[PDB]
Amino acid sequence: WXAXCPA
Amino acid sequence: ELYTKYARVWIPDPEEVWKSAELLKDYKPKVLQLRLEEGKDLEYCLDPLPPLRNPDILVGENDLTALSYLHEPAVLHNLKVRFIDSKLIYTYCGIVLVAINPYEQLPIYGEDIINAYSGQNMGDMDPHIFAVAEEAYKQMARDERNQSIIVSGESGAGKTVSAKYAMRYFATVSGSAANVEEKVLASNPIMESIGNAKTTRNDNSSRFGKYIEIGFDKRYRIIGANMRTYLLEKSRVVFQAEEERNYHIFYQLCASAALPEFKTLRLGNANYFHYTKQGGSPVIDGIDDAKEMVNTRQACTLLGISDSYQMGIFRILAGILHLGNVEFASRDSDSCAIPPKHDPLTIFCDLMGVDYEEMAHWLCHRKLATATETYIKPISKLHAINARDALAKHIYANLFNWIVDHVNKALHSTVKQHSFIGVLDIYGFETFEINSFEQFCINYANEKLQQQFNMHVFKLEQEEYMKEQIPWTLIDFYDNQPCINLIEAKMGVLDLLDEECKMPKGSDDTWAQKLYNTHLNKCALFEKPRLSNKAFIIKHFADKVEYQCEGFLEKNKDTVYEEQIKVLKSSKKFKLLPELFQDSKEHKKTVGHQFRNSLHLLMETLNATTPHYVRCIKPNDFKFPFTFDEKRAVQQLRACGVLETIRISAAGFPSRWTYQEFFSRYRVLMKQKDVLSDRKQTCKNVLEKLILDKDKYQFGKTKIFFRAGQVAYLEKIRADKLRAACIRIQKTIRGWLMRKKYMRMRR
Amino acid sequence: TTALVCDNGSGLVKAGFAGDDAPRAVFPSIVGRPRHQGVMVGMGQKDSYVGDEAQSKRGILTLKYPIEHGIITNWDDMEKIWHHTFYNELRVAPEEHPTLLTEAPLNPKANREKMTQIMFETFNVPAMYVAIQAVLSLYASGRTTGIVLDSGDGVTHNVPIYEGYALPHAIMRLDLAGRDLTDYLMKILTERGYSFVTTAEREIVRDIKEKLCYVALDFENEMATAASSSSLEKSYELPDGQVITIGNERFRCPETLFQPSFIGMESAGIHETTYNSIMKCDIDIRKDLYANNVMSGGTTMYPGIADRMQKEITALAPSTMKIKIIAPPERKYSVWIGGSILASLSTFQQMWITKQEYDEAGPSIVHRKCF
Amino acid sequence: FNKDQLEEFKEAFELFDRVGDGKILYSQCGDVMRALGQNPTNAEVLKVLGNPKSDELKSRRVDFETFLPMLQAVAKYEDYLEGFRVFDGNGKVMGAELRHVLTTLGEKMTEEEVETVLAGHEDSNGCINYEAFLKHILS
Ligand SMILES: Nc1ncnc2c1ncn2[C@@H]1O[C@H](COP(=O)(O)OP(=O)(O)O)[C@@H](O)[C@H]1O
Ligand SMILES: [Mg+2]
Repeated sequence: WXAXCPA
Repeated sequence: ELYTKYARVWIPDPEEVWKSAELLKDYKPKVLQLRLEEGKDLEYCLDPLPPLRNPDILVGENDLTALSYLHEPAVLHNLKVRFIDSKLIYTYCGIVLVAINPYEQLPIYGEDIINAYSGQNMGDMDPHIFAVAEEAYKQMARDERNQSIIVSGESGAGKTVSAKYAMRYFATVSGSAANVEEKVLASNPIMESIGNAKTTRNDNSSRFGKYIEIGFDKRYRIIGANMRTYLLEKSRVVFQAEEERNYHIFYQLCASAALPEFKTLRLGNANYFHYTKQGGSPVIDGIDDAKEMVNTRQACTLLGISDSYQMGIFRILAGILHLGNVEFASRDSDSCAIPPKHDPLTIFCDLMGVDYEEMAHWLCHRKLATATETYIKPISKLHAINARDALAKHIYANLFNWIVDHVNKALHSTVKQHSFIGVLDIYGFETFEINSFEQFCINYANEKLQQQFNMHVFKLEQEEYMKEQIPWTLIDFYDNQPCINLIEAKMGVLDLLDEECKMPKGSDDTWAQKLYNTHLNKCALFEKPRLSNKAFIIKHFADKVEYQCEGFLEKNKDTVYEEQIKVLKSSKKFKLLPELFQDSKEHKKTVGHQFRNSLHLLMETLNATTPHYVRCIKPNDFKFPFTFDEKRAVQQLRACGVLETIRISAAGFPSRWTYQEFFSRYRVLMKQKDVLSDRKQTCKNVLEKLILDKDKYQFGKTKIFFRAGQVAYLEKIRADKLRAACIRIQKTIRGWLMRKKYMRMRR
Repeated sequence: TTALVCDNGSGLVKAGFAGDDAPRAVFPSIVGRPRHQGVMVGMGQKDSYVGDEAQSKRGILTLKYPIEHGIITNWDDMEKIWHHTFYNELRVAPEEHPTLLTEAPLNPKANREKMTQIMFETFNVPAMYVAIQAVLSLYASGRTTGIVLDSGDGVTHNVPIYEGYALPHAIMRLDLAGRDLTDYLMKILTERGYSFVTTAEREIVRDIKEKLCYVALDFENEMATAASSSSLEKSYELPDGQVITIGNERFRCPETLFQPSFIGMESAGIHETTYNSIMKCDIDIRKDLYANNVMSGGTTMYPGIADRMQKEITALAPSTMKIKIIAPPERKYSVWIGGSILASLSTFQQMWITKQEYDEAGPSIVHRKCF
Repeated sequence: FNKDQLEEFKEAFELFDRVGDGKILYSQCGDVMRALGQNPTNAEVLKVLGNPKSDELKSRRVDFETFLPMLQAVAKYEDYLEGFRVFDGNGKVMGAELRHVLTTLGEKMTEEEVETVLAGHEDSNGCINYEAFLKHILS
């Protein structure tokens, strides 16, 4: 992703 | 306007579509007094005009382009008088020979007549089928591009007779002895038995196009013949409407179920099999099915199909019938089973020599496989049924192709074919009260062919205009490509049918909604009926035809699970069945796509060749000889496209006259002060007086071309002038004789 | 002309031509690099390996997945996967005929744009489309009304669909997948004293999970049973021929979908998200959604997961609703089968994003034309 | 018309009286007009008679005084030649064709009338000099 998770 | 006393006009009448009426008093700018066989005065009333009748000189001439007014009544009357009062059976509409079925045997095909027609120019003689064949034969010799003869009508119309005589002509004028005609004629009972059907409106309907190539050597002796077939109606095998039947051969078998040979086939009566029973019409009255089987087997034996192969054919056909009776229990929504020891499947497997334990599994499951692995998936009862029926249609189509390949194996001949002449037998345009996919195909084929016929006639009448130096701009083309684009093209009525064949929970209800959404107010040839959301209307070249969508998907779907073909290919009991499947996407293709490709193959065959056309007509429903029911013949003339061809022709210059014959006829109109030494400039001055505008006619080098109507206007003014001169003479004679008789009383 | 369909996973990529019934190319969407000094000279070895290469040589390599949780993490790796897909395995020139690409719902907006950009600029594909995976499974299973539980690597999601209308507000996405089952399975394996510490044996743990794991129809009775006796234990050969033997642990791993508390994930399990996704629908359609309840994607392949799902939603469904689970054996491929048939519909041919429209509009065309 | 003309015409009219009542039939009106030098068409005769119906045309009788306005109304070469030249241009006309057209077209006459007027005017080949026949019938 870009926040709440590794991606 | 110019309707006057002693004009003639046609009343539209219910009983016989047109009756002749004489105009009893002159027209002025809503009711006509008319003189009739039913009364010296009867009155006729006019919508917010009557079809004017041709002059007596024109009627009965051999070519319906000669007439000045071109109408349904005028064409019907010409064909009627020629057939009834003169027993003449052939007429020309331009290129098209029209043959009206005499339905009585006649001497007109004798060798004296073949000699009379051979070597002639076609334009000299009176029309006869030999005059077509000779024009083909000579064009084949005169230039490289070979020739084809396209015969279209109902099966009753006499296509067999006109092919028989076309081949007889070719053989005789070639001076070839050999065995080529007799085998082609002897082939017909099998080609019927496999390929010919009983439709609701017509018996012995032919449900495929049959093409015969008569092959010629470099010396134009006949070498032999080669048969091809196209457009086969595969769906009839497994579905029929009320009082149809499927192909005759299944009933010829069920009728023959008694014979010792066929005891092994465990047959029943034709109500016993799901494929035969559905029509509710097992017997055609007056047909000796038991002997028609023998008339089939005789043809097989004359061609050279061994009795072993014949018993193979009939055991495969019994196979198909027994396969049709296998019946599926639903196990679940998405599972099925064949019940234990199920009798039809037991008989099918014993006829075909395959393991029951494999057929029962594969008819109820599909194999899915990928390069890594393979899955077996169960299928719904509906899918199992559809796959069974697609297997049956695939077997039948392969058997048909096999029998036609053995027919060719007999007819093929060693010598190299320098060129060939085609004889194409194809069904005519079709329309019924209840109208369905089969007719949608037949009409798509007729549209495709009529586009070729329009190309052909347009090109020839660009040539004949150049031959007279007349400007091409005056001839304009009439195009049916906007309808063919509607039917064939992408987002067309077939393409949306095939697309719903696969779309999930597609149905006949939703398909029509897709049609309406795509075309309804976007393409002027597609229309919807007021009263229904389940049907649609296509304005063909010939007619508005209304088609109804129920069962229109289910007839279209063909898909075959390859593992069932593989099982049948692994059969070991008998030789023929592995032969049927000698050599995928062909298994994926729907019936509609297979048809559209078969028709592309046909059109690519004909487009390679120079066409000549014949149209054949059935004068009555009741087989009466030499009677001509105007109610039937009008429907047949519309269905052959002849009336629409004539309606197109009447737009240009139908009537064409050599300057010398024009001068000879109309010198009666011509003031000898004017008339020159030279005919042509004389006529060019006279006619300029007699017609309002130049644009209404044209002057060519050797011929005058008139629009429709105007030669009857010249006949009108000729008759009025001549009768006025007769008035002056006759009043002079009457007065002189009466005067003399007064002197005679004085004397 | 025929479209290409490539279903792009997060561990496995599946590609083929439209109208095929099964994909021609399948391989793990995995990129590998050598992690060692070379000894030999004149070997002519090559920099980095894709798919069945990187599976074959994995002991020499480090392996990375360029996609995690359905997000393309490094485009510069993924472009190698697509280049291998079109040129090497398929033997296709992608410049000739269009391509269809598949994506989890609700993933980042930029993902679509950048995948479009790469398709049009680098591969020069003539036309493109992207489709929500959960839609295609309904085409594949032959239905127009569905609720779909789609799980692979990276992502799980529910999407309700009724007679061809999606219900966007009811989409449930859940970041639990076969990769997270595998990472948990490594830690639970450590409890028996087997230790797997790097990607090249993570690829072994995946295969252990694939062959041996299964779902208890009720968990705690079988937990007690397997503690009580060895009857549920089963054994596996590693590549070196070590037998290893695994017991209650093999059902304990695939359970965690139903109790993500084990992973320390906050959400409820797939059963409760499926139920909440139904209940967010309005009551006119819930009765039909209960019948058309469809398994899809590989993480649903565990034996017993259909029965466990049917039981655990039945306990939440009002007892009159005869809820029914549809779990066809193809379902690992069902997304591709659906993209295959979708791309073959004539009605679809209007739908493609053509290069003319992209050059007119730029990448932002995707959000506008696509779902 | 003067008294002498009126007397000659009245005498002629009375000659056509076959009943003695000093009257003729409608069907004789034409005979009297033509015998007196008029050449009216049948249409003109019916028009001056007022297009009578069959019954009164065949049985109603009129005296000279009613005839006279009709004679007046009816009374009030190159075309004749061209009309004959229609059926030729060597100056002849088939006897068969003239017979057919006079007995089958227009106000059809009987074959006997045509034979009577044509008697002596056709040669052995069956050709009529129409200028001579015309002069003869106009004299
Ligand atoms: N037969 C199987 N049994 C158990 N797990 C499997 C099976 N096949 C694949 N998986 C797991 O599911 C994931 C792959 O599923 P897949 O549907 O291909 O995901 P995607 O298509 O999104 O890449 C991997 O984690 C793999 O280990
Ligand atoms: Mg997936």
